[PDB]
Amino acid sequence: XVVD
Amino acid sequence: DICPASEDESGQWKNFRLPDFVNPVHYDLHVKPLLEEDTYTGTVSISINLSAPTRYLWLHLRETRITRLPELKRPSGDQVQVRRCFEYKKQEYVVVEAEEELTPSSGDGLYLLTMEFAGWLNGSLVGFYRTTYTENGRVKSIAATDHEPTDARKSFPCFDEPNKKATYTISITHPKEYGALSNMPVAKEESVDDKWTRTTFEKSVPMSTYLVCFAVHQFDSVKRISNSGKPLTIYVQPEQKHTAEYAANITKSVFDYFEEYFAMNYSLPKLDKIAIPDFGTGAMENWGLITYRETNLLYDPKESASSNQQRVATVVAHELVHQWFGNIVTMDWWEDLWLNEGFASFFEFLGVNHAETDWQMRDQMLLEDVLPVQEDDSLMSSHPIIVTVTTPDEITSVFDGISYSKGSSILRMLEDWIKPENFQKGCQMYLEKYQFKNAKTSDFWAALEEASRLPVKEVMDTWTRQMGYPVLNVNGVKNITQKRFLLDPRANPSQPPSDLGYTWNIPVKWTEDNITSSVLFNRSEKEGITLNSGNAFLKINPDHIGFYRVNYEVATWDSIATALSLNHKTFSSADRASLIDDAFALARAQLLDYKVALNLTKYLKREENFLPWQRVISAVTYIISMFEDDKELYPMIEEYFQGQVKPIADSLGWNDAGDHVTKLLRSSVLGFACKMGDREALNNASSLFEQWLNGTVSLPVNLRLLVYRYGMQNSGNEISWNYTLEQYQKTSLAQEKEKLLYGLASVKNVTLLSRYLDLLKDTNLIKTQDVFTVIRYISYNSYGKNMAWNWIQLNWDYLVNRYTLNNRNLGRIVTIAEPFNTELQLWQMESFFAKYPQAGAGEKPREQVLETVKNNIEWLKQHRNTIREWFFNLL
Ligand SMILES: *[C@@H]1O[C@H](CO)[C@@H](O[C@@H]2O[C@H](CO)[C@@H](O[C@@H]3O[C@H](CO)[C@@H](O)[C@H](O)[C@H]3NC(C)=O)[C@H](O)[C@H]2NC(C)=O)[C@H](O)[C@H]1NC(C)=O
Ligand SMILES: *[C@@H]1O[C@H](CO)[C@@H](O[C@@H]2O[C@H](CO)[C@@H](O[C@@H]3O[C@H](CO)[C@@H](O)[C@H](O)[C@H]3NC(C)=O)[C@H](O)[C@H]2NC(C)=O)[C@H](O)[C@H]1NC(C)=O
Ligand SMILES: *[C@@H]1O[C@H](CO)[C@@H](O[C@@H]2O[C@H](CO)[C@@H](O)[C@H](O)[C@H]2NC(C)=O)[C@H](O)[C@H]1NC(C)=O
Ligand SMILES: *[C@@H]1O[C@H](CO)[C@@H](O[C@@H]2O[C@H](CO)[C@@H](O)[C@H](O)[C@H]2NC(C)=O)[C@H](O)[C@H]1NC(C)=O
Ligand SMILES: *[C@@H]1O[C@H](CO)[C@@H](O[C@@H]2O[C@H](CO)[C@@H](O)[C@H](O)[C@H]2NC(C)=O)[C@H](O)[C@H]1NC(C)=O
Ligand SMILES: *[C@@H]1O[C@H](CO)[C@@H](O)[C@H](O)[C@H]1NC(C)=O
Ligand SMILES: *[C@@H]1O[C@H](CO)[C@@H](O)[C@H](O)[C@H]1NC(C)=O
Ligand SMILES: *[C@@H]1O[C@H](CO)[C@@H](O)[C@H](O)[C@H]1NC(C)=O
Ligand SMILES: *[C@@H]1O[C@H](CO)[C@@H](O)[C@H](O)[C@H]1NC(C)=O
Ligand SMILES: [Zn+2]
Repeated sequence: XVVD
Repeated sequence: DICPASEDESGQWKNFRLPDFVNPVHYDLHVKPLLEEDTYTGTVSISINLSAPTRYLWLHLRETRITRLPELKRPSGDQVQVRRCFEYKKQEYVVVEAEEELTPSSGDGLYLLTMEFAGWLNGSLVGFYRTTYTENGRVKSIAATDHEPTDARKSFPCFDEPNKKATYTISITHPKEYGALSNMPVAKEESVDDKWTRTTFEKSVPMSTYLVCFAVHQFDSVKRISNSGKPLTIYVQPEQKHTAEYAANITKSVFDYFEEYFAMNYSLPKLDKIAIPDFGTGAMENWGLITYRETNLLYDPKESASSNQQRVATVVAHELVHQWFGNIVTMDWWEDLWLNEGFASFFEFLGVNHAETDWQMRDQMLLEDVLPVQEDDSLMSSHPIIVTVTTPDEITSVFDGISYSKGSSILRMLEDWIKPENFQKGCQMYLEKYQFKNAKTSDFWAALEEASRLPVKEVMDTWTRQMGYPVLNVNGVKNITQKRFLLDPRANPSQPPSDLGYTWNIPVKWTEDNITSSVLFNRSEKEGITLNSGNAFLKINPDHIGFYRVNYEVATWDSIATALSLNHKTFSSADRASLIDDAFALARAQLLDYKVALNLTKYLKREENFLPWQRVISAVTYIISMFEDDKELYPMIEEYFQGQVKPIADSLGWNDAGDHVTKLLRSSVLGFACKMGDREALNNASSLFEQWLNGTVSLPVNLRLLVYRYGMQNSGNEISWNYTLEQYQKTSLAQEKEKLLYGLASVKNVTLLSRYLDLLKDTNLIKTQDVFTVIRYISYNSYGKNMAWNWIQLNWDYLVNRYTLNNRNLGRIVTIAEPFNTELQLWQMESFFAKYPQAGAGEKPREQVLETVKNNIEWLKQHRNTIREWFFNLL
């Protein structure tokens, strides 16, 4: 995962 | 219907975890999408290593249905007879029962299990799905997958645990106008009809299910070749082809840098990156086929900001780290998720620092991870780095600040303590040992212990198997003691129970007159230690390299304030930021009088560096928001901080001049000036905005966001709101789109914000990926703080139905309530939570926001007069  | 649901609990399938004795080796996977129908079908053949007599075989499946009664093969080759199949909802299992039961796979032979399945491509951003975009006025389609953590099971039936590694050969049957991508290169393409192509990909290395990825697209591409000779290509809409250039650059530079740094070959023959037009997370590290949200991948030097540039560089770097950390070596269980995300959050900075030399990335770790997570991990509702997770909702929740930022931060401490050289060599050995297998946290400590012979397990365990961190109390310049640091003074410092009792082994570093010393502070030194030159000052925790706060004696703190006033450059930029950050957190915690803290800000008219300003702004943002409605305190705080930024705001001016860090500083410094009500900065924003509305002028890239926000806030009306909405639709660049949404959220008009909230239900206007972003923006608006909060309440059933309780972003949306600071607001929150007590992935965020709001109420009671006095006496 970036989770934004 | 074909495997009906059954409530039959009497079997091993009632267990949340898959059994030990069933093991996949190879997946034969075929899917055929009906793109225009939003459906797909597929069959899967799995080779299974059975270890124990069992009359049932079971594996994960959600939403997607089995369409044909599945068929099982003995390792000999015979057809095993099947009595029944049935779905077990409660633990997301499809279960098949043999007439009989059979025995382990003793030789090299394996069972083969084959099942046909049908699912949907619509109404979701997980599993296998379709979305659209517009090219030359035509609506086009693209289908892709997204699995982490527990959504592989939606795409196809599988053994959906990260440690159930198996090998993949994927094939897809698709319309011939489309290409097909997966983890591996294409092996063979064969015509099915004159209309359909079957694309088959070559065998994969053993991997986790969450990493399996495929796509069907009509994208163009930008290409680069590694030092290894392997093609690195970024897939991108033809319209947006120019905006893939930067990411292409960074992928090459960072790929080449990492392969050398980890001393390990990238495991696959190619690597692809692609941004899905509607994508539920930021980015996903699928081996060889990394997926992105456009804001994290696509960058226009003529339109995008340096903030955007750095975000693109960092996410690409992050996702590349996973090719080694996460993909090659994966955690055994999600409890050890930090082994993936913490490591990615750490090395991302090393990656980008190679690619971009003057970005001062190593320092920026403080702004991005260390200091922000020190806020998080000072709450009672934090959790230890190694986290017990027992449901899919709990699993998906821990993709959070603790896994990423604290993970990053304790690795940063470790490297410094253990020395970079040995840290590097240790990582390599870990990577050699567990390659294509799984690791636990214990496995990583032991690896580094071989590289240092330092007591890594003993020391690092304390930072890892308990939540929280310590404050170091200074007595007499030189004596330190440790105590757990909690933001709430009333909280019980011993809860929740921890074997280690909230004492740590702290690697402590300090600076005696430009010279640097080191000591490990043992847990068992209950009465503290003494730091080994007749000294008058001791700089403890240089660059805030350790994951703790230092509380000096008040007199020391007083002398630091004076030292900053006289010559602030006495301290490094990081050291300044750190002392400031600590002081203000200590004050927040009622461990330091606020007068002492505020005294540290007096010097600021001469402050010129990025790091201190960022941490000052963070600290002031909190205090100012607590006093928003205080007609007495607010103007005085505004007036002061307006005066403190004014010189640097003026000095830098409204123009994109200077290096990276300078341009970031100007952004945040001009923004703060605007926030603090500086008439001249607001007039700059309004003037530029008015020019942008004339439709020609392209705004300076690092000022745009500020101009849209403060411009709309100060002179926005229906005409300019409508215009901005049209412009948002018209631009292809996601990075610009996002700025424009923030702009539209800034208007000081209830009717227009109400229209905007209504747009959230319209998927032709707001993409599904963007809904929570927009809600959060609106929540920042003086009117919308309450509008967004009310809207998510009224529309809670609708959001749950659209996203499901397993959606991370939905669980987190309650944090828009963070600025709440009254008993009334707290009661509203609690009443809403009690009405909708199924929180799913929102369970922790709810706990956290309640603790925050409770702290706010306390904070006001304790500090209003003190903070009043400091400002009244000063102004
Ligand atoms: C965008 O922001 C700028 C601030 O960064 C504004 O520029 C400032 O405008 C002020 C008014 O004209 C000037 O005030 C003068 O300051 C000087 C000090 O060097 C003194 O002589 C005077 O006290 C004062 N003028 C008078 C007549 O009393 C600022 O000097 C000036 N410049 C700077 C660099 O700060 C811009 O005006 C603003 N732009 C818009 C379009 O609003
Ligand atoms: C650390 O913070 C301390 C507490 O604020 C500072 O001490 C204070 O300095 C103030 C000046 O900034 C004094 O304010 C004055 O208060 C009296 C009434 O008590 C008024 O008559 C004056 O008008 C007012 N001054 C102004 C300019 O309006 C405080 O009296 C004083 N408080 C105490 C208890 O001494 C320290 O200076 C500060 N340490 C630093 C900067 O190193
Ligand atoms: C994708 O679209 C299909 C087709 O409309 C959805 O299935 C329908 O669901 C509604 C209730 O939600 C029923 O009234 C229909 O009878 C269903 N149609 C069929 C053919 O089964 C499906 O739910 C959508 N997928 C998602 C994830 O929302
Ligand atoms: C908020 O925006 C609305 C929408 O433009 C404004 O209402 C308009 O007011 C003008 C005259 O003031 C009318 O001619 C329009 O027909 C109105 N539109 C609607 C939809 O009612 C409103 O004035 C703005 N309010 C504030 C406080 O700024
Ligand atoms: C701003 O845009 C809104 C929405 O497009 C316009 O208001 C709508 O206009 C349509 C067609 O004229 C009506 O059917 C709707 O009832 C209107 N309101 C809403 C809430 O949709 C509005 O005319 C535009 N205003 C300006 C000044 O351009
Ligand atoms: C990519 O790098 C080349 C040189 O390697 C450079 O000329 C070009 O401007 C870069 N492209 C970007 C930053 O988009
Ligand atoms: C390891 O890297 C070198 C780089 O040139 C390459 O020649 C070699 O084939 C790689 N090893 C494997 C197993 O692919
Ligand atoms: C600090 O601790 C040591 C050891 O207990 C002691 O010698 C010293 O007096 C203490 N206090 C101060 C103020 O230095
Ligand atoms: C911590 O204390 C234990 C007590 O048994 C000791 O063996 C160990 O060496 C200590 N570690 C240090 C001081 O680094
Ligand atoms: Zn990641």
